[PDB]
Amino acid sequence: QVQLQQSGPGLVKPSGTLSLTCAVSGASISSGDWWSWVRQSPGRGLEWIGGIFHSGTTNYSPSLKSRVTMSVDQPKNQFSLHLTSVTAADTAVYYCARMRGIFDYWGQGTLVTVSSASTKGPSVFPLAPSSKSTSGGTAALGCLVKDYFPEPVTVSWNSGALTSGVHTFPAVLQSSGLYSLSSVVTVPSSSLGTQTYICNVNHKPSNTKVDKKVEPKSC
Amino acid sequence: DIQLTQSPSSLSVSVGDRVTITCRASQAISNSLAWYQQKPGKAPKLLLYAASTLESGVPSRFSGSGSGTDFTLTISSLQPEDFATYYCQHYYSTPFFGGGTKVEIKRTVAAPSVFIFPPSDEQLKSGTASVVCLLNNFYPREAKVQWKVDNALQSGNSQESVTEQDSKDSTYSLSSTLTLSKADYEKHKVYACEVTHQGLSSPVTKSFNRGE
Amino acid sequence: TNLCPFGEVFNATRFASVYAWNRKRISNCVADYSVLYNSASFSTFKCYGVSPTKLNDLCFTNVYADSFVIRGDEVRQIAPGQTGKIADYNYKLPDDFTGCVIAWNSNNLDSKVGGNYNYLYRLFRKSNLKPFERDISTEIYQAGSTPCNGVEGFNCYFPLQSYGFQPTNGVGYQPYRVVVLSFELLAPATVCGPK
Ligand SMILES: *[C@@H]1O[C@H](CO[C@@H]2O[C@@H](C)[C@@H](O)[C@@H](O)[C@@H]2O)[C@@H](O[C@@H]2O[C@H](CO)[C@@H](O)[C@H](O)[C@H]2NC(C)=O)[C@H](O)[C@H]1NC(C)=O
Ligand SMILES: [Cl-]
Repeated sequence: QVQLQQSGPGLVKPSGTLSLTCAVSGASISSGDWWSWVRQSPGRGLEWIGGIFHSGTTNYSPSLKSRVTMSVDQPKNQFSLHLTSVTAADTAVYYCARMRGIFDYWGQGTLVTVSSASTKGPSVFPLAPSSKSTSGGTAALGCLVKDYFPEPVTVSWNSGALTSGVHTFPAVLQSSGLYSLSSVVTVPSSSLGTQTYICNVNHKPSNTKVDKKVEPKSC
Repeated sequence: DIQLTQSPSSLSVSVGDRVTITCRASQAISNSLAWYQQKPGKAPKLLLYAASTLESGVPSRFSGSGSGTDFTLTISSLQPEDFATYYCQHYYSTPFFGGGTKVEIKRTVAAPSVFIFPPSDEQLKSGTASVVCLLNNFYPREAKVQWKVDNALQSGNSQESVTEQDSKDSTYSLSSTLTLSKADYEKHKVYACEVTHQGLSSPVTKSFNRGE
Repeated sequence: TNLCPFGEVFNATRFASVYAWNRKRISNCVADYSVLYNSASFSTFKCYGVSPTKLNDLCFTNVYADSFVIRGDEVRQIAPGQTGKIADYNYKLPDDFTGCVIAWNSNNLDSKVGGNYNYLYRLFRKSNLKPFERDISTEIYQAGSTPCNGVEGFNCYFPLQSYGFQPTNGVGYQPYRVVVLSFELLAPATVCGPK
């Protein structure tokens, strides 16, 4: 498959410039394709921003043209988006895409937050299980990932080996203006004192990588 | 510009049901029409283009029809993993995406399993106390959580988050987090989350007692 | 007098792009289908209107062997009644198809470290292909209201796109070589099985 790898910072102050780069693998920039960007914010749905042909010809959404610049780098096989004088309305998940009528391949997306607030890494706290109870019972444990900015954090369990029964909740903004979220998993009550449970938290904006062991709590 | 609108904007259907989604163009666009599936937290995925041509690897339950201004996406038999928002998009002129049709899955009532988590010693050392109430694997989405501290109703200090519908059993989960300063936490003993849900005969309470 | 030349079809060093799929007419020879049906190389050997082993005991007026490369998840498109971009725009089998679809994974021959590659497919067409029709044109595709007049631009697209065969691709995205044998009874049988 064609892979589009996105990079660039997700936090931009109002009036600043959003800059994103898309690295293409499995396809060459020198093609009859339009290397394109599409954004998504609640209520607005998907919004085409524009596309650029490898020759440099551009086609931009007229509502955004004055603020949008795109570029291509054939030797590096990449292309870029620059959006100037950003406002809160530009907060969105930004996707790069290969377009030829259809958008057949998409990048992973980059969440862009337009905000004056500063970056902060999370604290990670155990959500201890307390039903080391009757066998055949199911216990719940987790990790509280608290006080970070901006989104996103990612959470895994046991470096990815534990997937079933995991719920990582959407981040919510606390009264302080910082995000918090919990990730929980239900496991057999039996395995509690033997099985090790570790949540792996990553907050790239702050270069925070934390591993937390979650073990039962007792008197 | 040529615009597109979708109908309905959201529907809730049972597993195995036939799903019909309409896309209408403000002007004729021949068959230059594609459909996309977008699952939560992921990029849109191309299903169909030229109105009826399936993209490689797309499951056979998806199909499309239409020409001119009236287009239809069909899911012949909805599977649980098909929870997503479906978008049409034309390439007849300036690319334009329709508003999306959110497809949710209707299933049987399931009451939440309720768990409560005390603040960790590490967090108390840092000056705050968070109490987390978990409502696990329930349906439907509607649920109410109320916090009581020393049998006194709380307001203004709790936050709620809901997962998206589970891709396998179509249930939801919900967290409600009560957060106090360590000083305020130490003034009280009973921390209780009261859960109201359709699958329960009456509200269910789980509680934690500081210092027990 | 002689055995049919399936070897040069199945063991060719190079295979065609699917939009330009190759056809070899098999005529005036005895077809030994045993080398094929009793091969272990093929991951697909799907036959329509005939049991694969009664082939060596039947006669046909004309046999064709069509060959090309597609992706692994596209092999299912090489069948009657399919509706994907391969069936619509590249290679189309008829409802009354009689023959066998044979395919095998060719990742070791048809993928290379870089992406950008030489196997192509047709992305757009004004109409779907008739069964066994071939389109090798490169006319600019008019997706909008104004004629392109030979000029590439927005809503005026080059119709061929490359597959991106990389060795690290998942199996559904790896190249597969496909041979479609089609057997017609129209006239005197010049291709017969050895029984
Ligand atoms: C396509 O070729 C394979 C491999 O042929 C072998 O390698 C060649 C380069 C040459 O050295 C041949 O002599 C070899 O046979 C054929 O598969 C072989 O077929 C023979 C049948 O005569 C069988 O005895 C071998 O075991 C087979 N070997 C393998 C690895 O499958 C195959 O028959 C050829 N395809 C057609 C349609 O003729
Ligand atoms: Cl024919």
